[PDB]
Amino acid sequence: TSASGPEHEFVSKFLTLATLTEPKLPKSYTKPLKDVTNLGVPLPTLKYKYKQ
Amino acid sequence: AKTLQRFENKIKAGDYYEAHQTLRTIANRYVRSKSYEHAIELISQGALSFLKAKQGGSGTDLIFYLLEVYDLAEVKVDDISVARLVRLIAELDPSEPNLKDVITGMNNWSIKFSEYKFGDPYLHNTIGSKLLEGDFVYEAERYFMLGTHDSMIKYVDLLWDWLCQVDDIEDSTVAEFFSRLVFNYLFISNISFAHESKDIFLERFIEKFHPKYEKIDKNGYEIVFFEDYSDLNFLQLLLITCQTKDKSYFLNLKNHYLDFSQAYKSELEFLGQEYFNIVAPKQTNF
Ligand code: PRO
Repeated sequence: TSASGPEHEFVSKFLTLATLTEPKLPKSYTKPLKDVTNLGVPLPTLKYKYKQ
Repeated sequence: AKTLQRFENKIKAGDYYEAHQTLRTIANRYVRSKSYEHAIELISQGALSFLKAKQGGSGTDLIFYLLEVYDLAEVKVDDISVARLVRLIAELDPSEPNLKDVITGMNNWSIKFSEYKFGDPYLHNTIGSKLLEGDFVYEAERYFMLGTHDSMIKYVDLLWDWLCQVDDIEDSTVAEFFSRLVFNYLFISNISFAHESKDIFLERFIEKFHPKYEKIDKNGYEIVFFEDYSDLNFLQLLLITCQTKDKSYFLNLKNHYLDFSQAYKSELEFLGQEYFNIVAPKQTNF
């Protein structure tokens, strides 16, 4: 419905602009794990305790 | 073959010190005369039956002995090398007090004797699973992240099961889990895993929570547009943006979602560096 029209329009337009030509890296792109030098930035801890 | 029997006799009898001591002095003799394959088979088999017999201390000691010989004999990381370690990891009690030491030992050998900075991926797949059995969730995550395609499956399951355990779910709750797949796979530049795990995860989310959504498709790319999960839209767009390596799209995206830009400040600064060569630091919006 039209309560989220603004964000729908924005997402749709952004997707069109982003895919006017084939993106530099294809979906199937994988950096060989041999070449991975670092692991980026630490992600936050989750609030939730973990069980099973 | 013959002293393997004398050994597993001493193990059925519960003579653990004799079994251990005898095997070690016999293993020493093989190492001494440079018969490394013999020492490797004896030591690993020995480790296995201590672990099967719930003798963590002696089996663990023999795993370290194996790794010492692996290092001595300059045993390269290959399928046979790794399978010996995988077979052993299987029999390790998740509770073993030195589990993490053993894991680090194995991984460190795989770093030294391969071209992986962080260790063999196939080995990581098994280590990951063990760690998860011990509820070492954050360690499992890392090893899966650095694992194989199977690891990616296991990782999604890890995250999905965890989200389902959460008693009071929320709009920001789903993103806390989903963002982890997008970020981690973007960090190691596995776009393929990023896409594939996003698809598994979002499908399961749709089938369980029945959110309001519509699939937007343009030139073979798809965003699942959620009416009530802005975070989820942003995260999907982020992945495609990184693929384009276009700074202006990256900027546009951030300018539209000011809050998410603040929430993912350090992640986004790194992605800006990795995918867009942005040298300028993040100017803090607040
Ligand atoms: O370790 C080696 O290389 C030899 C071959 C079988 C066992 N001893």
